[PDB]
Amino acid sequence: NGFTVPGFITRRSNAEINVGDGQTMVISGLVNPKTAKNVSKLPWLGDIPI
Amino acid sequence: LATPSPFDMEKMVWLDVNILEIRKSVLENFGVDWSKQIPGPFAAFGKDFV
Repeated sequence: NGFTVPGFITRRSNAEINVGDGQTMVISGLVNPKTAKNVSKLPWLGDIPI
Repeated sequence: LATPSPFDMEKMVWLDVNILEIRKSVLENFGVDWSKQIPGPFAAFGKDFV
């Protein structure tokens, strides 16, 4: 109504581990490429080069 | 008189996950679309005998 309710962008990790004294441990990592192309054209004129 | 350890050091496991997805689509709409229902002929008669 006027009571704005927000959404969030989150990065959360909940891990159980065991390590030695002073060692560095990675508990999460991500690589995430994304791509999308859309074309509209006329039937024969669209394919003329340039 | 022996005592246990506070906990047991367990083996650590690294998990690597890959998710690959590809989508392709084509859409075409071509031709001439005519009318399929048109009015037909009409006839009417009317008379006053008396």
